[PDB]
Amino acid sequence: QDITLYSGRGETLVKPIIEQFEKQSGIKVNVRYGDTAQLAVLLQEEGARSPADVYWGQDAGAMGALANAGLLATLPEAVYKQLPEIYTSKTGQWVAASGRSRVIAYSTERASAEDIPASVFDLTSEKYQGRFGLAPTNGGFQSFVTAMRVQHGDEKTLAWLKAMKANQPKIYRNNTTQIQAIGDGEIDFALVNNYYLPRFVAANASFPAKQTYFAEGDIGNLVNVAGVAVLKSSKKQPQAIQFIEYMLSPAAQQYFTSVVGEYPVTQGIIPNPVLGELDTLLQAAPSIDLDQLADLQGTLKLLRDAGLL
Ligand SMILES: [Fe+3]
Repeated sequence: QDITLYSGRGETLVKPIIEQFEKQSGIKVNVRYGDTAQLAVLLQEEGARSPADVYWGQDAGAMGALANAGLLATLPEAVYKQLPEIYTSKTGQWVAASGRSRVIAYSTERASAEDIPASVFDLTSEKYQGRFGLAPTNGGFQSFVTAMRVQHGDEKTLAWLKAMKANQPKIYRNNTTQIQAIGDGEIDFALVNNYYLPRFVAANASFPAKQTYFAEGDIGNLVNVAGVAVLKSSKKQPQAIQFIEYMLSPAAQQYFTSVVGEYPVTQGIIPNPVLGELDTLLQAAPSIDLDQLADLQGTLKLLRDAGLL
C-alpha cells in the first residue's frame, strides 16, 4: 500500500517524517513537492480526478480555498476533536500539524517587554517612530493583514497600514534580515513569524532579541498553521488518516518544535525555550476562522493603496 501526498512543505523538513512514517507504518508515501498556493490551484483544476490523498501546506489561505471548493474530506472526530480550536477546522476538514504564529521581536539592548503594547494597533504612535522593520512581501505578514481585515474591516486596516507607513518604517526582504537588523541596531522592533529567532539563538545563545505577544486575543498574535487534510477524491482515507495521526504523535510534534522551531499542537511536548509554553499561546491567540484568509487579492489591493506594495 502507498499514498500520494502533495506537500507545500520543503523536502528537507518532510523527508525525515515520511521516511519514519513508512518505517513504522508499512505505507509508502509518494510526495510531490511544490508551492502551497500553487498546489491548491492545481487541486482545484484536477478536481475529482486528482491522484492526491493528502495535502499538507504552510498557509491557511490556500487550505481555506480548498475547503470552500468542497474538495476536502471530513476527518474522523477521533483525529480533530481533542485539539485546541485555533488548530482545527470548525467542521473537521483539516488540522494543524504545527503552529506558525505572529509575534513581536524586540531589542533587548534598546527596549524591553515593558515597551510592547496591548495591541498591534498601538504601534502607530510616536514612541515607535523610526523604530520598526516591515517585510510587506512576506507571506506571513500578508496573511496577518488578511486576518486583520477579517477581524476589523478594511477601513481600520488601511488606516493602520498607512499610519504605519507614515511612521518611517524600514522595509526588509524577510524576517531573517529584520531580526538581524535588531541585533545590528537599525531597529528596536519587528513583527515576525515565531520560528525565526530560534535559529538565531541556536547560532548564538546570547543573540540580543526576544519575541513576545500582545494582549490576550489581539490580532497581532494570529496563529497561522501548517495544515493537513485528506482529499474527498481519495480511495485510501484510512491510510491517509494514519499519516495524519502519525504527524500528531509525540515524536513528530517534538521534532516540529525542536527541529523546525514551530509550535506543537498537542500537550506533553518539551517546549523550545524561545517560544515558551503552548498554554501561553492559547491565551494570547485570537479567534479567527482561518478559512477566511483565502482572500489574498483583497489584501494585496490594500497594500498597494497604502503604498507598501
Ligand atoms: Fe517562510
